Amino acid sequence: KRALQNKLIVAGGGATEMEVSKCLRDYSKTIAGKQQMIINAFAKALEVIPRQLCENAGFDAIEILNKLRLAHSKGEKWYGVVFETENIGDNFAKFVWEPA
Amino acid sequence: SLHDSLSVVKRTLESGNVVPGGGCVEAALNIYLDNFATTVGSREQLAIAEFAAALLIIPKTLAVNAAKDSSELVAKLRSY
Repeated sequence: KRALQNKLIVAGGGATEMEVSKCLRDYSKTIAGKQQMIINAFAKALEVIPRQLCENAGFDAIEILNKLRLAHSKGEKWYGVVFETENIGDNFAKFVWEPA
Repeated sequence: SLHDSLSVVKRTLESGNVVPGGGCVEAALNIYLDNFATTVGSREQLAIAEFAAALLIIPKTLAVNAAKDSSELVAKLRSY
């Protein structure tokens, strides 16, 4: 249904949350005062999604979250949790998407 | 007073190698070690991150004891 109703999509599987979290971690580098701690806390809280997606699936969430953080920093903004074989991959090319 | 002042300066000079205090070492290690953690990608990445964060207890405690708001004094250090 959503494939017909919403033409504007973003990669799922935590991929969207990863890009936002990264951009927040970089943004906070220029912020001083109480706001810096709260922005970073927001960037951390967003990871609850790829975290619980891994844990509920029986995956090693610590390994996958580490791979997502490091792999994402390479410029591939669609990395996310793969549920076919425990790994990370391009969830956009794999058609794992959610409406923007 | 001169005898006291000479003792204070001497103690500083006696140490052939000195490093700035006031939170400089802890704040600098906080940022540097946080970057180090990103080169691991296993388990020690978390231990390193928590180790680095632990060092901030010093500039935080110093700010509180000074009667200043640690959320600005420590945050400004992280920025600089």
